[PDB]
Amino acid sequence: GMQSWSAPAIPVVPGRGPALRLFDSADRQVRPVTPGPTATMYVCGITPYDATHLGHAATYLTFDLVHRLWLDAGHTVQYVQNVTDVDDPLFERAERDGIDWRTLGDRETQLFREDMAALRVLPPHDYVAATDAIAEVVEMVEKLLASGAAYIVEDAEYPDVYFRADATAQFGYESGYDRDTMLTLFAERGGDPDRPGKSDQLDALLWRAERPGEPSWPSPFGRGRPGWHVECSAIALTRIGTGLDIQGGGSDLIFPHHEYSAAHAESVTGERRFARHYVHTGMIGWDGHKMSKSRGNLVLVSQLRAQGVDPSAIRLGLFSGHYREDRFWSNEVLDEANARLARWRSATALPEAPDATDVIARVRQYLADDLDTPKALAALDGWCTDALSYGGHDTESPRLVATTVDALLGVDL
Ligand SMILES: N[C@@H](CS)C(=O)NS(=O)(=O)c1cccc(-c2cccs2)c1
Ligand SMILES: [Ca+2]
Ligand SMILES: [Zn+2]
Repeated sequence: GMQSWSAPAIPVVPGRGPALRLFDSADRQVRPVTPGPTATMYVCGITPYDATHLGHAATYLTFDLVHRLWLDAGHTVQYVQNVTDVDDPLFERAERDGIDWRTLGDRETQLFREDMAALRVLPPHDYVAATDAIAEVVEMVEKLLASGAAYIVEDAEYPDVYFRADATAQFGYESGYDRDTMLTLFAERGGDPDRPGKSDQLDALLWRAERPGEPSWPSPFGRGRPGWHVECSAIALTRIGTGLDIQGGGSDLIFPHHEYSAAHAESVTGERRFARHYVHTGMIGWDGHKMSKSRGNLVLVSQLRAQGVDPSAIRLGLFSGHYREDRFWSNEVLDEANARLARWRSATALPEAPDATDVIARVRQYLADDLDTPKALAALDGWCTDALSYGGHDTESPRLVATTVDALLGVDL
């Protein structure tokens, strides 16, 4: 659909380690990721404003690990990401910034492209803009109208189409929150608990009808725009199908977003489980709020690259913590990545070093354990201390360690 970014080289490392075990946010426990021969991943993409902040980075870098660890095990991978190129935050940024919303999003998607290519994240295989996915969303919203799972609000001028929360008996399994806590998040994450004519406070917009002053598209439900959640479950369903191994994104999406996407797809395919694994991750600004230009807490990787930070240092930086930990960027973390990058690059430049077959198996093992990069970086800190301090005799373990750090981690040594 849309052009993504370019793929870095992917060396193949001989051998295999343990199969991936990931934490599933839904079941609140670590279960094995058992994929098919074609392994499938959908990660919620960007809303094209605020370039690539470290929250975006931390997120797509984490699924890079899954992407890469899957490839090393021998799986072929179908990775679909999306762009929310029409969205209410986007319009608010456009109107404040005195710039057109489409011109904004196109330039911001371009900035994301370059930051991902700079960070050596493997591209998705289908890159789908939300505006390029109206037909799929209409075709879906038709099917939930037919099953009564959706309805049209009693508003002839603004005939919004809404999704019944109880359209599905298992609604709430992924998020796990009670109704009181679900309500108060809905209002803080771009939803309408006060919209008149609604059957349930927690029903989610499926098709927002034409408002004056707003872009829109024709449909059997009137003219207007799609809703957020149905966008992603539509693209996910049509490009992959009922057997989705991983659904991932930033942490805010545990609810509403991912809860409702699953609810939509399950209500139309009859499936009980939309995704075998729900995976969430994220960075926060210095203030404990999500990063945004509005808050004055935005750090762009573009600004770090300008500050002269190696893109690999950004990887080691963010990987120094576990992905379900409370990651925070700082000059402290930047220096540990810079020292760690220096230390690793000198060991891999040695003429001969001790055998590495072991430390490769320890790294393959730590990553398969819910992506345990803290313990995987330390095993490499140790193979480096032994090599620099004491030396070895494999004239091949330098290059082998370099190229396995590249394949599995994306770090360029
Ligand atoms: N377009 C939607 C998804 S359909 C969206 O959420 N877009 S986004 O640009 O807000 C975004 C994307 C990826 C990660 C994060 C964050 C992770 C942790 C903190 S923020 C934020
Ligand atoms: Ca659950
Ligand atoms: Zn999404």
